[PDB]
Amino acid sequence: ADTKEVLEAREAYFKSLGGSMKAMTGVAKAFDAEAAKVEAAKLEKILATDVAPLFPAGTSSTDLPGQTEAKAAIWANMDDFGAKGKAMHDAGGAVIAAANAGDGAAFGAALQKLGGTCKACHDDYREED
Ligand code: HEM
Ligand SMILES: [Zn+2]
Ligand SMILES: [Zn+2]
Ligand SMILES: [Zn+2]
Ligand SMILES: [Zn+2]
Ligand SMILES: [Zn+2]
Ligand SMILES: [Zn+2]
Repeated sequence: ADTKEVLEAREAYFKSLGGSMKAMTGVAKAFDAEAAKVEAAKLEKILATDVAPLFPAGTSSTDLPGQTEAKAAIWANMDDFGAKGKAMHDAGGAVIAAANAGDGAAFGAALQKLGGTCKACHDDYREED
């Protein structure tokens, strides 16, 4: 769809994930089941977003330099890109489950995994400007 709005939506989605990731890191080093649960609820809403519509062809950093960090490589590795997003969803579920179960150790560990899923995709698909 309209590059402007799709770029806006795409940026909103990832910024919210980044905020969520920051909040959860703070929670992990001084775990509290109540705080963990409010963060997991927020994450749960974010992951309910379908990102497919957010990456239409013609919106990479090559097409719109400076306007986005989405690498052209994404559109030639859609299956891989999709599998990496799926890994994030699965890791997110482990974090949420640990928050709901009030298990701090499981939360801390699930958090490491979630963080790894962000890096796995960023390493190949995000501009390291
Ligand atoms: C893991 C939960 C995760 C985090 C955290 C995260 C954050 C993040 C931010 C903050 C941005 C910057 C947004 C901005 O413009 O200000 C960003 C950008 C991209 N990401 Fe990411 N991201 C997380 C996970 C993943 C996963 C699993 C994927 C790929 C399957 C992914 C991809 C990207 C891409 C591409 C961008 C650039 C987007 C753009 O500039 O339009 N991220 N991410
Ligand atoms: Zn941005
Ligand atoms: Zn408490
Ligand atoms: Zn208490
Ligand atoms: Zn997703
Ligand atoms: Zn999911
Ligand atoms: Zn990263």
